[PDB]
Amino acid sequence: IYMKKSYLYKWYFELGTSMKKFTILLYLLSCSAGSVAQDLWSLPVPDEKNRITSYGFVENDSDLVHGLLEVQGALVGTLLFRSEPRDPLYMMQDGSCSIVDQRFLYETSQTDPPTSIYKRWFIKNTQEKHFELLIQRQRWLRTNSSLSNGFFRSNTRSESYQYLSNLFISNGTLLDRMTKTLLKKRWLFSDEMKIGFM
Amino acid sequence: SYKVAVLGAAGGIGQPLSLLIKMSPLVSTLHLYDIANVKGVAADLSHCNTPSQVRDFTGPSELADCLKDVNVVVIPAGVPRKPGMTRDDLFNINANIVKTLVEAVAENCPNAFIHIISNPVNSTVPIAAEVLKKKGVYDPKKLFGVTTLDVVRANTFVSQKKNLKLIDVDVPVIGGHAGITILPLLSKTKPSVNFTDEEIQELTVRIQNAGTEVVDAKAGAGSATLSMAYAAARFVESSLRALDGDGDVYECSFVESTLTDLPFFASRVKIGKNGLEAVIESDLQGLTEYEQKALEALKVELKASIDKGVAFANKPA
Amino acid sequence: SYKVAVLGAAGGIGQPLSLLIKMSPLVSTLHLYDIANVKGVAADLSHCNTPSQVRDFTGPSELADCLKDVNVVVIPAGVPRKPGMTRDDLFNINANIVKTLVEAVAENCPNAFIHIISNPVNSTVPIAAEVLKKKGVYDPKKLFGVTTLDVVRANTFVSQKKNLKLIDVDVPVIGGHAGITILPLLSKTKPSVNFTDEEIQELTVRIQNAGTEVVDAKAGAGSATLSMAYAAARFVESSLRALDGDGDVYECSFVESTLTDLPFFASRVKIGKNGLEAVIESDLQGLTEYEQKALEALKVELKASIDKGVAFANKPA
Amino acid sequence: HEAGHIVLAHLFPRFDWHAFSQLLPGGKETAVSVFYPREDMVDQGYTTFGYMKMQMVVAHGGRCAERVVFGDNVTDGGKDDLEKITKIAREMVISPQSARLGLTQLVKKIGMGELIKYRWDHPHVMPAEMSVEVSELFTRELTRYIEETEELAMNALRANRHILDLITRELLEKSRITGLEVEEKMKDLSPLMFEDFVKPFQINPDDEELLPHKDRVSYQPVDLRAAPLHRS
Amino acid sequence: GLSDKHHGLNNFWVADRINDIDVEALRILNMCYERAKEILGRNRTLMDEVVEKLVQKKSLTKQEFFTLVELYGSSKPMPPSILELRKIKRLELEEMVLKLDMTTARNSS
Amino acid sequence: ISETDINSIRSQPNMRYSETSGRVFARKSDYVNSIIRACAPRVVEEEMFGIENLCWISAKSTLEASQRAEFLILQTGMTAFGKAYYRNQRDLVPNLVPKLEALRDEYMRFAVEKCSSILQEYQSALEEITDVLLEKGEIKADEIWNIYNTAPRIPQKPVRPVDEYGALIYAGRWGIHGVSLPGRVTFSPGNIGFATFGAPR
Amino acid sequence: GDENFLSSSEITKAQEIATRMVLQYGWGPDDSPAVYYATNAVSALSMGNNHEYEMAGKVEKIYDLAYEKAKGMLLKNRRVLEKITEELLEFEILTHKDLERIVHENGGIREKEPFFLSGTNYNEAL
Repeated sequence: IYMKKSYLYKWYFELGTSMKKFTILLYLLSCSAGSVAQDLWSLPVPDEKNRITSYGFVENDSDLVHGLLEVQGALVGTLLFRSEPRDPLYMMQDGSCSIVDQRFLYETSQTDPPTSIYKRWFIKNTQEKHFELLIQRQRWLRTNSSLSNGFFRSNTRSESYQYLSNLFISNGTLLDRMTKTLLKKRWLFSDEMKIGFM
Repeated sequence: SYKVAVLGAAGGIGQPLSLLIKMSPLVSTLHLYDIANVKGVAADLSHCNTPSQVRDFTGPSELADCLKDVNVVVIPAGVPRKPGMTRDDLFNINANIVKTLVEAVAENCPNAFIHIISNPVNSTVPIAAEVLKKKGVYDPKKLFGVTTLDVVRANTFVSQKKNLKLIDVDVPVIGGHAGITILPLLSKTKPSVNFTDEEIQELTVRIQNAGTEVVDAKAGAGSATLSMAYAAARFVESSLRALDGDGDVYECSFVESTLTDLPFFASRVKIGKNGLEAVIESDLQGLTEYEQKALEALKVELKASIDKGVAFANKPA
Repeated sequence: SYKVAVLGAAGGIGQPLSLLIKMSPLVSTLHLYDIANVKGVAADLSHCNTPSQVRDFTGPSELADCLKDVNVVVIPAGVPRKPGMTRDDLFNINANIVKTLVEAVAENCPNAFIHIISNPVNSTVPIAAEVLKKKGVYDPKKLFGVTTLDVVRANTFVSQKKNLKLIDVDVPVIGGHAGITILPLLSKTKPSVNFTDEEIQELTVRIQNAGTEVVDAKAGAGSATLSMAYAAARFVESSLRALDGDGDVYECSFVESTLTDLPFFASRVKIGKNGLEAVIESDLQGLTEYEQKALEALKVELKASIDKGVAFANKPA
Repeated sequence: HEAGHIVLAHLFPRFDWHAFSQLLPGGKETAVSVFYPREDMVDQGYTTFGYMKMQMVVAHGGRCAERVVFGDNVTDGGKDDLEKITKIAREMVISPQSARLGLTQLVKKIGMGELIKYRWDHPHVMPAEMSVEVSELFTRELTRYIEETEELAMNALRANRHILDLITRELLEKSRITGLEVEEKMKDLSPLMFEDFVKPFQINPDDEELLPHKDRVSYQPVDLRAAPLHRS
Repeated sequence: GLSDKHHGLNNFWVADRINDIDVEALRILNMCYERAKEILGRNRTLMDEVVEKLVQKKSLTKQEFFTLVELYGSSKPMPPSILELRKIKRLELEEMVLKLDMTTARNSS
Repeated sequence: ISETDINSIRSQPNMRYSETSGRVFARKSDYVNSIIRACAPRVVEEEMFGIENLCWISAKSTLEASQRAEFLILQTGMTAFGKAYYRNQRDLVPNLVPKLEALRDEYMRFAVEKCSSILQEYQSALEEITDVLLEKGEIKADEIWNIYNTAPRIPQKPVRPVDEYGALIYAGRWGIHGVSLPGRVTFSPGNIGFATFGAPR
Repeated sequence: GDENFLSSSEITKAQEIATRMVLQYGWGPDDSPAVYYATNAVSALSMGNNHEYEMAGKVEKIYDLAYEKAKGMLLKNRRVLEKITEELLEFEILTHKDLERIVHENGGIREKEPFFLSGTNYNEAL
């Protein structure tokens, strides 16, 4: 019940070299279960008045779930009923990215008037920030219009939450007695887990 | 996840309108109500594999239980056209039915969206307004008149004539929902297309008389029963989206507006969470002389219709 | 960009079915046709702002021009239930109507998807097959029996009882489309849920007698006219998706298949561009003792129905 | 403006301590209040939705009283409030505990104070790629929350106007007021008390009892997409 | 900001107007291009003369070049400067305002 | 306005104002008036001298009007764009960009039309002040107001008032479709059928 | 229920290989001499904005064509593959002679020259 005081994402991926595709689902299920227990055991019907926004471990859990979902979707190229939509520019972008990676690893109106008509009336660098501004705006509009892979992760997390809720509801007495124990004695270990699983 | 109550869902317009309301992805509860033949409609609609539940209530005795937690109230009740029957007795029957229904919704659920479909809605919306005024529960922002059918007919005719792709074609319609008072704004039609004179003339008269063309094409078999249900379902879906919090819910309805001297007028409005939120004031400025004299001609007719409605709605018992 | 012809689009089922077919993103032209009252339906559907064209033909004289370039033939024609009248006379009138309709199709368009709706369809699809055989144009891969109502009712009842999400639930149904012959495969229902014996019994009898429940709930006002239109629209859109080349058009239809000794049987089929492409063989084995004895019970009744149909279709003129 | 801020600060059971409030500080044509958050909120290390709603209601207070008194001709004196509210409102939606937009890929980390931490303004935070419809839900939620706090502020500031112009008259007469004076003036006025927003949900330490659920999680999956158009 | 598409407005937000920003430059080049074709096609004889003189002498000063221009030039109607435009606008405004003055006076008197 | 000279060449006009401190408040009408006053030289040069006679400086005057109108729409919050405070850099999600563009274009239509309507009514005063500035080169406030109150005025047609909803009516998520909703019944995804009018199923 | 991340390092290699015939060497689906990339290049050409979808479709086409060729000539040696797997599991050492014996006894079918991913544009040398 005392407050703690961070980079577990890289350790699991650097330790998993030739692991299965099913353990990713288990990792995602384990990284999205605390919110299920919180939503279940917090009393209904405030106007969301008692949530714990922007604290320590929920951000890391969200980042871990997002990274796991991205890793699962980017490597899909039975277990899954359907697959990710696979935006039809990812393929050639991956090819060009691999080619560039292998190449890398293989190594204000012109205030002086023109006396000759051949010279221009404007300097080449006069209107250059506006060109970059327009290019950046157009690129932002182009990139923020083609994420056809945002409605897939949400429903996957929804089914994960539904399974976690259905599993937690039947075994609610376990977490109920265990919460009573944690409120009773301040510190708590895994031997007490295995003892109190009854 | 909202509740819709159709009052008169066993007539001509009611059954296709109820079927279309059932297939909406936002309805979760549907309360059918009519004086008779509502058990069969509920039996028909209870087998579709749509999560919108269906319950029915029969008779005015159970009408009190029909309006619990209802967010949108749909009133398509009113007998269709009968042989030998004139305008005044039809207006009396439809106005009495809508008067009882508005009294019921005022007694039970006064914070629900009210959609009036019974014809003529030009003289029926003032009746509902006066009855709601008599109970002290009148909200001018939560009472609409369905005139969407004129907009749909205008879009269809304009896309058929100008050979435009029908998805983008929308034509503003002002005035009311009865004959000459419907004025399509063909000069403000998107996508931008240039019209001639006789084309505008024939399109306007076709838009104004499409209703009578429908009723004489059926050879006295009633009125429009699939297009009216289409327009009512479109307006119900738009109102349900308005309750969902979308900030771009714009429709064409016959509501109480002060853009002219007329208390009630059909125009483009913007609906929000609490009902009416805005009225498009730019519809009446920018008209040519054709639309100007059309508005001047339809103003007196709409004023007479609204006066007749208010005159009936305050008759002694 | 396909073409659909509804044969009998002015009756009970016909008008909502046409209303639903019009509003689909696959239909672009549509012939309404009935012996009477088809002008008004086309006039009503001609005002909706959907790009699917509507043309209509009245009487047998224009029935020759109704079936040009048609890809899907929809046949919902057939008189609903009336007071004082038995199974035999309804069989004769509906059979005569479907004989005339399928004969008109065989004379005009041998290459169009044929959907038979008229009741009893168990003894009506063999009639269509025989009258297609008599002209030498019978294609057994392009003649279906609309039996999606049992599947929809099974999904509704299962999702209501077991409290599952309605879109995800789909229950296999085999046999036919008349009372006892409908056998829901509750042991092959996805998503996986464990059932008891009493629940399976009550679900089976409810599925088998739901049509009877509706026709007594209507108090003799007819039969199901909105759920029938829903199932017919679903099957029409599935057949139109099959014409698109979509590789997962799986439905539940009553077609001439050789799973059992019966010539015609309703089961899960996979439809292609040329019509029937495969029949799902995973439905008829793996059943428990309940489905086994139910199947051997309904086999003789289905055989009697098919024999009645094929005998009545072969009577001399 | 200052009187409305003070009133909506002192209409709450558990708002921050009002140190003082001064009009025209050092000749500048502005005004300032000083609010010190309670020590429990500092010791908590996080913020609750009730506490942030606390903040935008109080921040609305000044412009809301200005609009209530002077009418619908709203000036730009509360622009900073109109900024601050919005910022905190964004923390209402960006947060992973939102019911509508919890299980969606919001602002993502490139890779590497104050009680209210603005995660949106982090140097390693750059907004993730969105669709048109998903962004509309974001705008709709922020508008919903802003309008909810706005409606609460209007309703509260018409609930008690006598205290408003009493603190106002104090602000003209003294040109500076303190929290003790403010508390002693509405002590015998009986205002319409707001409900407590930050009361903690707590478990009994040793009462042996199966505390219930509803029976579900409150998250709704993000699936908003219109049907494909006709003529296909 | 020197264009007349909406009114200057060198920056926009949506991609359609950003794309249309570079359309006006190419149409402006095209209209200057046709204007150059028309100007050089009007002056073929002086063109040939000045080309011959430039080849024979390899140099040319103002006097002889302008003499050749006066010998073989075409009509060059000069557009009015800002002074003439201001004068015609001023006289039009004065005549219109005195017309308004009489239409007020003799209708009132 | 207090003093006015034409003795210097500057990007901004050489006008002098009598500064009075006390700008606690500024209404929406003040913002609209500032937007109108921002784009004066381009309108006056386009009116008297035509489009093809604009300077590089006086044509760089409606850009400041653009900045001021974007400030009014985004960072002030009494328009119909919303009641939030957006800092132009990055808290502009791609849904609000068409709304901002449409509101901005509507505001420039109103402002340019009002500039063209105001100057043509006070044309006699305009040319009188221009002539006095040409002769003397230094003019005062008193003669400015005297010419304003004494010069004749040509009546002009009234301008169309600005409305935000009339321009936001065609700027939504779906686009032009959504105002003319066709409605469609789709059975393809899953085992369900939905009839939608712009609504997401 | 048991998948692998083993072939991924190969599949991206395929994602590397296909684009090389489309951008660099011009061995595209239509034998077009359009070249948009060079050995010492840092980026590509203008490449258009909607023109990228066409070449992306080309690259997915050649990738899927190679995939379907591999599937067609690998599903016809299923039993041979099972034999090789069980001999590898039971002996832990296999040689080229052993693989030759396995593909001879169990009926391995080899491919024949000329080898092309698509025969719709193949020609013969002179």
